[PDB]
Amino acid sequence: LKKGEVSLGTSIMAVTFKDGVILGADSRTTTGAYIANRVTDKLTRVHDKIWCCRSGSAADTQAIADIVQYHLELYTSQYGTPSTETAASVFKELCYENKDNLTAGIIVAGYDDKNKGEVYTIPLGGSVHKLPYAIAGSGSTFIYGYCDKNFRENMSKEETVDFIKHSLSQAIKWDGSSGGVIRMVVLTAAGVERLIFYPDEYEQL
Amino acid sequence: QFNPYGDNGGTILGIAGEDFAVLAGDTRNITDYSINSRYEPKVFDCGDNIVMSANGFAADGDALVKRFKNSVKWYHFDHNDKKLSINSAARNIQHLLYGKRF
Amino acid sequence: AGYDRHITIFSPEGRLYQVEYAFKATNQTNINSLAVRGKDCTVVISQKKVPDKLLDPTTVSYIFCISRTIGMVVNGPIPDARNAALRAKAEAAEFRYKYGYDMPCDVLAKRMANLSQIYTQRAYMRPLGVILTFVSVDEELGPSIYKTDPAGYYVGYKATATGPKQQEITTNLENHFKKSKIDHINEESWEKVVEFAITHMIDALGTEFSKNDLEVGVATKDKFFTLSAENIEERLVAIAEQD
Amino acid sequence: MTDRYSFSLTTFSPSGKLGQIDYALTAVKQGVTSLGIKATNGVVIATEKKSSSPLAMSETLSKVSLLTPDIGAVYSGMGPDYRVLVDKSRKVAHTSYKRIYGEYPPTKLLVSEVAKIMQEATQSGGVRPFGVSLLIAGHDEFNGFSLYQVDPSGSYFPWKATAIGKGSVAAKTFLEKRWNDELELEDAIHIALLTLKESVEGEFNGDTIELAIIGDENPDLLGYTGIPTDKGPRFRKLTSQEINDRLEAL
Amino acid sequence: GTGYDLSNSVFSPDGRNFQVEYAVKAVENGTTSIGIKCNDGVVFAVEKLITSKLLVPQKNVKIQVVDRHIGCVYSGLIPDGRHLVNRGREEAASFKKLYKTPIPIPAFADRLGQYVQAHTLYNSVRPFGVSTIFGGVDKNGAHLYMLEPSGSYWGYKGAATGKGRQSAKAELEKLVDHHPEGLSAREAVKQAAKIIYLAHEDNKEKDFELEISWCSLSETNGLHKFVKGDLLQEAIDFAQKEING
Amino acid sequence: GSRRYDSRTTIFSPEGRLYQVEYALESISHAGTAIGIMASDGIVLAAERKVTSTLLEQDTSTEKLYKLNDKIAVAVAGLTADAEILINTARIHAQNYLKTYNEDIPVEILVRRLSDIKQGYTQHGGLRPFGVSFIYAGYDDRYGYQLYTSNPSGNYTGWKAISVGANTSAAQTLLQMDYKDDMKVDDAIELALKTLSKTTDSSALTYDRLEFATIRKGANDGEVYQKIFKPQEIKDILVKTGITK
Amino acid sequence: DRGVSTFSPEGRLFQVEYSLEAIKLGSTAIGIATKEGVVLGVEKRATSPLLESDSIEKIVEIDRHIGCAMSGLTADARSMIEHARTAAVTHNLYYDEDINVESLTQSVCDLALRFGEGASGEERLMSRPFGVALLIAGHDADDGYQLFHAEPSGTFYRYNAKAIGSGSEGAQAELLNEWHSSLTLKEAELLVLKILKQVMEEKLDENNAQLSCITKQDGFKIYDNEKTAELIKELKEKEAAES
Amino acid sequence: FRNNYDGDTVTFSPTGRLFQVEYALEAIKQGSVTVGLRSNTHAVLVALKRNADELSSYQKKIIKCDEHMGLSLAGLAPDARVLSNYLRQQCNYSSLVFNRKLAVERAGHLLCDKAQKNTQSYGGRPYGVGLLIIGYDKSGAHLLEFQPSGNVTELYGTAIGARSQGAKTYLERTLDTFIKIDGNPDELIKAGVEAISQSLRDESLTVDNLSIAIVGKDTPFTIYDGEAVAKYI
Amino acid sequence: GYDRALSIFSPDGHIFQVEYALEAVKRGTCAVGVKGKNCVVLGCERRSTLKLQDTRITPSKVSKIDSHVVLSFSGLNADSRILIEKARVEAQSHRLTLEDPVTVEYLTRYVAGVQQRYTQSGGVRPFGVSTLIAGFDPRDDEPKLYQTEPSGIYSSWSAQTIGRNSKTVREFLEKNYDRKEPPATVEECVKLTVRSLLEVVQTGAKNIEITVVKPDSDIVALSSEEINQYVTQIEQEKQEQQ
Repeated sequence: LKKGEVSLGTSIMAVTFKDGVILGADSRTTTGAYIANRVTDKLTRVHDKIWCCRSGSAADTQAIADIVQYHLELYTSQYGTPSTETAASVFKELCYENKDNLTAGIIVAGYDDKNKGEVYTIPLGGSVHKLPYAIAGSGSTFIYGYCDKNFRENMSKEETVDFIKHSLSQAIKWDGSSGGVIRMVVLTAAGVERLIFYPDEYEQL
Repeated sequence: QFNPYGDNGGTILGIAGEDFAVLAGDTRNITDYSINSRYEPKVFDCGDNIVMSANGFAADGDALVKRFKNSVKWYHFDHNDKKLSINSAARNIQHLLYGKRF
Repeated sequence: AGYDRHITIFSPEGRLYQVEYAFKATNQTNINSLAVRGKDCTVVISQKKVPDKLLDPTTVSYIFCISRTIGMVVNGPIPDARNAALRAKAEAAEFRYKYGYDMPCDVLAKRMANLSQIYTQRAYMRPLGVILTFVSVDEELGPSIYKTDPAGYYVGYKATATGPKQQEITTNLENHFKKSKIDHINEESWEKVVEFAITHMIDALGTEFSKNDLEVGVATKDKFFTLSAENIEERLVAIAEQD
Repeated sequence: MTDRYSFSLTTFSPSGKLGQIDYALTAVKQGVTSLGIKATNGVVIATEKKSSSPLAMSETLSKVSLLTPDIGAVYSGMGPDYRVLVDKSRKVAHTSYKRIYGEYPPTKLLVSEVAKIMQEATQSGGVRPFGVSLLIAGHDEFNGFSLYQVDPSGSYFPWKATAIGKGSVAAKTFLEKRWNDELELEDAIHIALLTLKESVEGEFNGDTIELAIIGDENPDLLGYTGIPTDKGPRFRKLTSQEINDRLEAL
Repeated sequence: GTGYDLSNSVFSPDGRNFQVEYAVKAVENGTTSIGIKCNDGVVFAVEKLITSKLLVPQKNVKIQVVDRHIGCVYSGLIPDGRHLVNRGREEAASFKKLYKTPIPIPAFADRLGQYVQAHTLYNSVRPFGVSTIFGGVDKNGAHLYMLEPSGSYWGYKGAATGKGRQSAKAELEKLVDHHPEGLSAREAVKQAAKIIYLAHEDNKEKDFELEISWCSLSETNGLHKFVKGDLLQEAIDFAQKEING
Repeated sequence: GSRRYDSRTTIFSPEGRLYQVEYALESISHAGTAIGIMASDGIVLAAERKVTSTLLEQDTSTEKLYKLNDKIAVAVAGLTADAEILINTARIHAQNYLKTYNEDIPVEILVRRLSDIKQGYTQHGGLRPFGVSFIYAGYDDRYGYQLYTSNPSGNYTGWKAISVGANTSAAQTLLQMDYKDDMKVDDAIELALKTLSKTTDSSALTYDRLEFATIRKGANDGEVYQKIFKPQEIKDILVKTGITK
Repeated sequence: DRGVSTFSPEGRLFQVEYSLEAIKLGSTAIGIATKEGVVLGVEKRATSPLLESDSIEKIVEIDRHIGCAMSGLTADARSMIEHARTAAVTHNLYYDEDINVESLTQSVCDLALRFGEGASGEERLMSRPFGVALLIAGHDADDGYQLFHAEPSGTFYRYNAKAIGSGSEGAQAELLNEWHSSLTLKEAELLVLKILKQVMEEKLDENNAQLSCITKQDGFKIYDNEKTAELIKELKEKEAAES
Repeated sequence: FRNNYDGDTVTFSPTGRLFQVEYALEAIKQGSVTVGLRSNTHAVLVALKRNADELSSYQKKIIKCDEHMGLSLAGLAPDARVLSNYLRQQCNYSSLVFNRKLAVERAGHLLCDKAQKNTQSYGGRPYGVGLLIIGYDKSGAHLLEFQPSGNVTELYGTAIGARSQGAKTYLERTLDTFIKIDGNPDELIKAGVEAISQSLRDESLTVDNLSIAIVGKDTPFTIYDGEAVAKYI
Repeated sequence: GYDRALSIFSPDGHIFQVEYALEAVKRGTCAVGVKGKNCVVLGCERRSTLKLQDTRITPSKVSKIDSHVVLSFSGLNADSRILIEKARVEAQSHRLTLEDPVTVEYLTRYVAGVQQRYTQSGGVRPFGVSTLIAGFDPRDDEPKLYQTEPSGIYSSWSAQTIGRNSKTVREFLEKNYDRKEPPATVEECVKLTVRSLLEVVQTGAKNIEITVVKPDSDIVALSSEEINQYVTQIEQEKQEQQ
């Protein structure tokens, strides 16, 4: 029995654009009402071109993710590079057999060069669902209308970069367990590009 | 945490005669105010001239009768195709029951 | 000597039939490999033996990618090479899972060295005849070459060569490293190091080599990559048009 | 699979011999010169670390291992056998004295553990002993400075000064005279260098010789650059530069 | 009689124990199977020997599926082949449940492969002694692999084995060389039949029954199927044409 | 095969005792001597130290003399290695008995566990027996002094003077003659020191080439006070007897 | 010596045959089945005038209607006798009714094969199979009186008469002529002893024979010694009046 | 030599047969002869019960294993027993779990694996027994030949046990007649008693201890014993 | 490995291990049991020429299994201790579960099973000691004497001898004791046992140890002194023919 419990920024997303997927997050851990972390890395590589957003309980998500990391390292070396769908199943299996202790809201989003960019969203209790884009956490219902209407496939990188910065910066404002940095992860075949913007920046922009 | 086990209805009636015996049972299977079936008996002829009904909750019933049918099969196999008596059948059905009193 | 093939006993010689023959049989595939380190790169070039037209020329491999940084060349029979490859791949990932840090060369060498020693100690498993050349540009150890040999002995090398023509290759590496007065290549760009390597290899083995006769694996700081057919050609092309 | 070799692979005869052991004792002799001196003013160990190929480095080869911060070991024989036994020796030292009893092990009691492993791999069938002999040198307030040999036999004994590997008989002899009860650690480093000089020449330089001492230490690496709780561990192993410098003044 | 013929709890002076060497020799006196790689698929064919009129046509089959899109045929010792496949199934299913995808052929190959290697490092556990031609199509193409006794495997573009190997390999390389890799899957069926028919010339003291299958990306739509009906009659026609008839 | 690489020697000889066991006895008779003398006001133990030289540490002579208890100690004849395994188990067995019944282990009770394992070692596994014999020195408050011996055959007896290891015949012969039951510790030591002399052929025998202990009543206990002599204490008693050897 | 997987040319292990030889060296046991009873005689054998009668087992009860006679070693039949009682007791618990003669026999003989470190859903762990054969008699409601011969090789034959021993030769040939479908229980006991005295080289007495029979009148009844002597004495008269 | 490939389950030959397989093949012949023939709607086994002692009583040696399955043996009886034991268990587990009724080919494959695990340890062993399994499923009629060598072929006709070659030659000839005759029992049964009498050449034929066993579309598993074989001699 | 072929039949039908076991018995000490009909006498040899040991640190020949059950042996010391430990666990378990002071026969069934056990099945090698288990079953005036072997057989026996000079003592029991009519006196039963072991030990009463068990727990072991007075008497009977 875990004494106390932990929570994350609960507005997470993977958005498809011109050449892949751009993955976006807010990060913030709190333990009650103590701000355990301003910044966090919850922008998690599970393979070199396949990253994820972790949401739900900090203790639990991190513990799962590490196990997923071990399987997908071993998986690469032996059976060839994963897919987004391959990563997603492994995450799900671990949640489902141990949904008696686990609370993990996962978006796994990765880039493949024959599927293009792929978003697989695994809610609580665990089920694999393929969608062309995702929003998750509990703050996602409130941006459902925005996201659906302005979601467009094959949008310019500059335009997607604005769209994610804006999407979250609105979400974070109206929702209360959201906060800290907005970090973003661009996945194309040229590699992995890392964006961090601090509070004072994104609010304004 | 969950107990899915409850009880469901049905009624049976067994009469021993001199030279004969009956085991009569309704065909209605219900759970609460819904009809599950209109034609499905909880009585089966299990063979060797032994007839059986494990009346009540369906989930338990179906499983006990699958267990008793395999056990009848193996008896036959191992013991020169010997007749299963109402006395033998009885004892066996107890051992199965007490196996799951837990 | 002793009588190591019928019971697991020692020899007064100190070295047993299982160890002695593992030293021998490591070449019958007609293979030669060398590894050199650059200033800030590590290059492996290895003979590639595609002997038929029934086989695809790029499923025949002898260089395995064990980790994301670490490469391993196995000099040995192909079942033994894959037996070693499978174990090495798990140990590399398991070490990252538990200890939170990817595998370096020396720790993989050690794990396998201990395993090979145990199977020689056992009477219930055979040891393998594999020489494992582990290579990387490690974060703390710099450019690295660590080579294991069968016995369960391993040690770190400047640069190394494997194959029956080990001796021919050695005299060329020696001559360069004395001349330059350092035990690594002055060059620092993995292209020029690959090109240099091939030069000394042609010279030693006495045949000019094609892309389908070579297979190249390159290590750099934080990445390992294999060079393709076109990629090998580009290097080869220069060596054919200079004196 | 198992269960095919469950007879021991040492057996007796009327000469009482244990096949495996006699063969393995021979292996120790064929190692490199390693020695131990207790100077009763510390303990000094030296061995040769040597190339086996022209492009093999020796600065990736050590024969000196730390077993615990303040017990060190040296060997002659089979390289592999030494590393695998060393892992197991490390295991028991750490789990069973530093957690249970909260402190570093007493040497003699650690000598009992390491012996028991070797004797065990002979008693159990299907496996052989280790073909090494180790010299385990340690220091404690309670016991002073100490030195033991543990054989491939799983027998042990203490030795004021000893040598094993090639040139064993002569190395021990010259040493016995040069060994005083009250001996200065600098002179005791020279004697070790001097001995290894007699075994090898034409490849004998100070940067191929690896020497470690029990006595002087560096507090600044034990996290006591600041105010100490205590002085801490007494083993500190020399680098090559220190060794070469003294070799000039040999 | 050296303990390099009665035990595999040691390494040999020939780098392999005699009994594994012997497995390789017993594949070759055996039955003929081939495998044809093509630019969109793979085709399998095996020669089923007829010794009596007591056998039934196609109610004994040698090509057995693993998954639904990988086809396996093997030549050599019958019991060893059952056991290899049973294993092959347990891996394949574990992969489908666990990663939610049909298994890749280089992946599937590493899993069987590691198991053939295992039974060759123990002094009392029998080696395998079948050579398995296997393959299928996945999401980056078609692949043909061949697995040996010793645990040896590589990717092939053409493969042949058995009694009639020599003949088979001759025709097979000519045709593969002539073609970009093997041309269409459809053309390859007929060709495949000629090789098997041609190999049968090396053993006319028995009859054959031609058995073909295929697994092709757009010419079976990702599935492994048996080759039958018209498609089998046509390959027969082509075969009896060239080898006179 | 490897089912015929079994030594099959932990089975009976026709001589009424296992091969390996009989052969092992020889091994003992080729290693150090232990002598046990039970006196009427002590128990005296003497052992001659196998290899003594400057290269060894000469100030140590507990290399074969271990106390198992507060009032029980053993003497080793055999090899260090073989011994250690039984020493540790006897020590624990002492503590199990102590803990269960609130009283110290009687000498025969302790002997009997050790002996059932020695037999065991050939009875389960097929493994080889020990190469050690103990002579046990102890007090119990139910029989007075007890002095026993066990061998890897699992047969044990009690004696009033015995020797084991090399030169059993010679020492035993002399012991039976000079034995008395009005001897004191000091009379025994003198006796012991004569016997040891007559079995060792020398110019002189030195104090560091001996390991000595006696277990006497004491004058700090009504129990028995175990005195483990070290070289310098061996030197003193050698003067006291005036027996220089 | 001899492997647990080393066959003769006929499929039959060394060890199996070898048990079967020791069986034939035991004591003589003769059983005759009719539809009026099965009579069992054995020679009990007194190994000395100071060996007490009825301390040596040769007539054992498996159940109260079921007997067995043994030949070979007496301790080796004990592991079988145990298994046979257990089988009988259990079947009666579960099914409240009698075990059939066949069923009982099968259950023991499945566990008389075994041997070696093998398994296949059968646990095998013995060093040898048993050295003993037993003639298992019973009466069951369905099949009535039957006699079964159990080999410890996992082989079982249904019989209407069988004799085993070192006296087998005389007794089986005599049994064929003597056999009939029904004949009285008293004539049968007398006749069994007649056959026994013939193959016996010495005087037949009750201090080396014990009789037994199985009845539907009152189940397994050991026909005791006092009652048997009086029949042997009649035997002396009837036999020396055909002479 | 002998000792290389005998008891040693881990060895191989360039030929792939060990001594342990050739002895096993001989062991099948030392049991009594039993012949198999089938159409496409029925499968028959005709088997001779001949006692091996003077006093011995005839007992069934064709064993019904399930409603739609059985086997007859030829070879070693303990070896035959363990397999029959595993197959009855296997039959049940399929019926409870998957409702699956076995075809012969499937069981067979299972059977090969079982032998295979025991020829990968010295403490297990190879067998010494052939079996002819008949069954009628929804793919028609079937007759299978199971061999300890793991060679399984489903045949129209065969014989195993002593003196196979009498019957095989007859069975290959009357082949064409029997396979096209569907829905008629009596002719195929009669023909089986004729086949088995060509296997015999010097060994008796018993007119009340022959036992014929049949399965099919219109026949659930019946063994005709005693009287009821008369009208097919 | 070691779970097989320790024990198998020859084609001659001898067992290796059992055959070498019986040989340890002939070599070892001598034990004999003679039964009265209201006593059982157990006489034992313990043979040592070396005189530098006591009886009170050399194990006794008769060991108590219970106050009313005794065990005697001939053979290896080591092996016999294993057997003795089982018999004490079986006495106390029986008393516990059936709530009856022990029946001596049941205890024979347990010691004998163990002996059968290591022979029939591998992973253990057999014993090389034969035993005499004797005592009184409760509510009996009738003596019980049993023999159990390494084979694991047992049977009940009126007088019986094992060990060195089995022949000599056998002849003596044949010509001086009957199954039919044994000693009816305790005294005469003592006289007979001494007479038998005296001819073979080749010493006085200082290496014969007699223990007499009268009904249900009444055990007295006569001493060297007590035996000597019968030893005197015996030299007198023998000097009527000398």
